[PDB]
Amino acid sequence: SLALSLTADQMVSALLDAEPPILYSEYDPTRPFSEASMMGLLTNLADRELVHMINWAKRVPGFVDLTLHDQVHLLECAWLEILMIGLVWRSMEHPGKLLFAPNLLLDRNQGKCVEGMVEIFDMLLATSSRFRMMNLQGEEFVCLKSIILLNSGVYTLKSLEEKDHIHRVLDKITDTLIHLMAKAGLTLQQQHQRLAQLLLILSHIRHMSNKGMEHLYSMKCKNVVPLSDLLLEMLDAHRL
Amino acid sequence: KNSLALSLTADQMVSALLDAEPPILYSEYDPTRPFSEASMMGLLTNLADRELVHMINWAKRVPGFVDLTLHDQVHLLECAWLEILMIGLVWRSMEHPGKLLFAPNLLLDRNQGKCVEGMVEIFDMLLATSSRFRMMNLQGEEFVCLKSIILLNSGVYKDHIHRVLDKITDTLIHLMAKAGLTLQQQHQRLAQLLLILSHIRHMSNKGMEHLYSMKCKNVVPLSDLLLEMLDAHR
Amino acid sequence: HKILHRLLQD
Amino acid sequence: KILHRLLQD
Repeated sequence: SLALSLTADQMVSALLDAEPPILYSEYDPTRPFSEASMMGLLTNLADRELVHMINWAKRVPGFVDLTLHDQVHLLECAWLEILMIGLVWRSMEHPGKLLFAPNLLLDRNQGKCVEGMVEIFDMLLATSSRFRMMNLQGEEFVCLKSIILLNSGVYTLKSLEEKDHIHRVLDKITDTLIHLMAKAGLTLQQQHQRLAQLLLILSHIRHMSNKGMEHLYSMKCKNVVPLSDLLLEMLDAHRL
Repeated sequence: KNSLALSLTADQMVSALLDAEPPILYSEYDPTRPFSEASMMGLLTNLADRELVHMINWAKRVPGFVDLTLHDQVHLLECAWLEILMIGLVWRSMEHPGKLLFAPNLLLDRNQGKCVEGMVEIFDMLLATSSRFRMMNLQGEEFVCLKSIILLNSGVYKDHIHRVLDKITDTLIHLMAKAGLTLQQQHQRLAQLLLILSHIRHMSNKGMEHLYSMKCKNVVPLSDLLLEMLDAHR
Repeated sequence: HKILHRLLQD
Repeated sequence: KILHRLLQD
């Protein structure tokens, strides 16, 4: 495996180089939007982001070492966590707002336009606020995103010591986080505290993803918000 | 007002947490292995209802928790209660691979789970978590630290909680250094344990969905306490 | 009024 | 299966 041979700096460089781009929405201020069509902007955006995420995942060290079945499973488990942590990252500098796209910046007032989204909105805002107070670094963010990809579906016969390989890569990403923090001049106590602070965020990201998946399944059944074939297949994986 | 939790030493934090532990409760002494969703879900919600009373009094004894307002205590417990039951379940299931020890007289295996719609999937997730804890040789002192982290973290969306959370991190590291681990093994193990908390969150959210579906099916009456704790998740 | 409110006061 | 095909391409 190439993943296990990388140094911490080579790991960060690889992850930084694999970053997907920030996409634009189809939002138009002159166009009236309904709750349905505003949510349409977000599901259309997420669909386009998913294509980039799939090709990003191939560049996460260790991910292509896995079978195709396992790669499918990890992305089916983690895709909304990964979209959401990216959303939170790019919203850091916009307190009280979510930057879905450079042309789509929404506050809580617009989050209440669609019913049932206010809570998820507020949770995303709280997570971004937490990143801002921690002064989360881009190098730490790309580490957290790869951990989500590898970790979120690892616990969902003989052959599969694939789980062992995933665990050794995750250990390497932990080493990489600690190296970043040591270079930031943190004391060892501060390094362990910050590492814990970052990993506990992942629990909240998991929570928000689960709640988002529930509302997404609801939006499908209402059959008013367009959902792409890929989104429907991703959503279907979380139901069976 | 300053909190006593921050002045505790690591060994005092560990002792406080061990002494706060609730007991391991029993199910009914009926010797019939349950298979129907009726008897199974009756036994499990009855057990959870009794465990919740002990959990609330355990939470009051977690350092820093009583420094919070009543409203914040309510919120954290409403957010975290099923995660806390589930991590307790997987802890006491460690020494029984392939089975879940809901109580010393209620050990269930995968075959009973597949007689209840939707149970097998959460069953297998719980078993995998138990197995992972077993293979990491998770210690009781580490377990009570993680359970307190869940209580304080899961609904934390506060400066006081974050300082208490940091103190618990200090305490986990202290235990691992006391157990002889190298510096690298310490942060690697700390990461491994905290990443399992993401899976415990996932199992709680899946279980909460199933408990609500069981509520609407009205298959067995639920306690008012269990219903309000469930209701808080909507 | 929640039961949890009462039990946390005991 | 779309995700399967995109991972294979």
